[PDB]
Amino acid sequence: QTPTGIYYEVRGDTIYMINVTSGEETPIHLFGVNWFGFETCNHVVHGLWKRNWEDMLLQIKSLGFNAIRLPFCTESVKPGTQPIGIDYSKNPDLRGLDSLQIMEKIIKKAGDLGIFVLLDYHRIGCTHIEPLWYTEDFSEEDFINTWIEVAKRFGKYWNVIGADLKNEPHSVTSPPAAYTDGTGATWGMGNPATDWNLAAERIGKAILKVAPHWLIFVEGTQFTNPKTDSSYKWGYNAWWGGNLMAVKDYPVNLPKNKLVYSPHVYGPDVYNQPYFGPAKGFPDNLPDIWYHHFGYVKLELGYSVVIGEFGGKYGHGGDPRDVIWQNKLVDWMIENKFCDFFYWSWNPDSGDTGGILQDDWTTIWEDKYNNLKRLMD
Repeated sequence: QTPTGIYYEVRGDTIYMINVTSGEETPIHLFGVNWFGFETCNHVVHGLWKRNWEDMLLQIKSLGFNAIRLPFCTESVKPGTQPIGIDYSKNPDLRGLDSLQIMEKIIKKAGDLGIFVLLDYHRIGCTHIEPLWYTEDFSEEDFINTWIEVAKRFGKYWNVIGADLKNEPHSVTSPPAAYTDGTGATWGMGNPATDWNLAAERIGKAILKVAPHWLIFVEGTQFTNPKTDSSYKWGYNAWWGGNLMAVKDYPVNLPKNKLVYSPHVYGPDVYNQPYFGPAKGFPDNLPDIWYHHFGYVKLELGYSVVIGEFGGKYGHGGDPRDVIWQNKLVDWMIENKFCDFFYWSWNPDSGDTGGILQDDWTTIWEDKYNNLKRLMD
């Protein structure tokens, strides 16, 4: 049942941590941030050219976060891959460590701070988010075998809560071709080769065999199937990893107590959606849009829903509407008890969103953080 003595499960729409020996159960909330870099060709979380890695973890904790989503790529979790771009004067205890060793060191230190870790298979290779969980040179079997290896190793760390199976399933063409051309993810189309709802079951089953105590986080797609997507006026305008409209009629076939749906959602800094125009009702139109794309998965169906990525520049060198957008989203999350989330990102080096840290990798954006802090109390 568990190699750590700790077992994670969902009961209703809440995540619990169970100590299997004592029988003690505690509901947990995830007040999270994404710290990315292991999925990039740096092969290590970013910022270690400017900061000490432990200081970073301490700072994250000091802000009241208790969870980190950690993107990785295939090579970052294999022995022998060397990190690039670390200032070893500020990080002397990382000298001579490969990427995998640094990942273990970070997760252990997070655990010491009571910080939960969600592992996110973010890129197959270190360059770009593929739309599917396989490529020409890298098969679904390869992808699954990588998850198995990761689950066996990291399943031993008590604070690792589970697996975000694939970052942002999406499409690289427009409907109608996106549903049939084999280049992008679908949901409820019926073809198990492209249907993310079916692949997630296959990948999830394999992971739970070796890490039965983990949770399986399943993101949305961009498009699902034409019947579902056409059933709503903004059906073709969901984010990558953000379309959960097909969950109702095409649920992922995995145990209810292990499954967490994990939509991504973004504001005008990422894309100028038509619905961000005051002409189309911005921002009072937003709750119904969020509700349709993903919110109903919790509010109507009662699944656990954890927002896996959301963020924006909050008016710092971006679209000023982003301030209104992030405020409205936080208001809505509070009102509707979406208490579990991972903000994108801790890193400032995200082109279209910036992060919680400013470009100096040291000082935070006080206003952006103050808004976020409302979710943590």
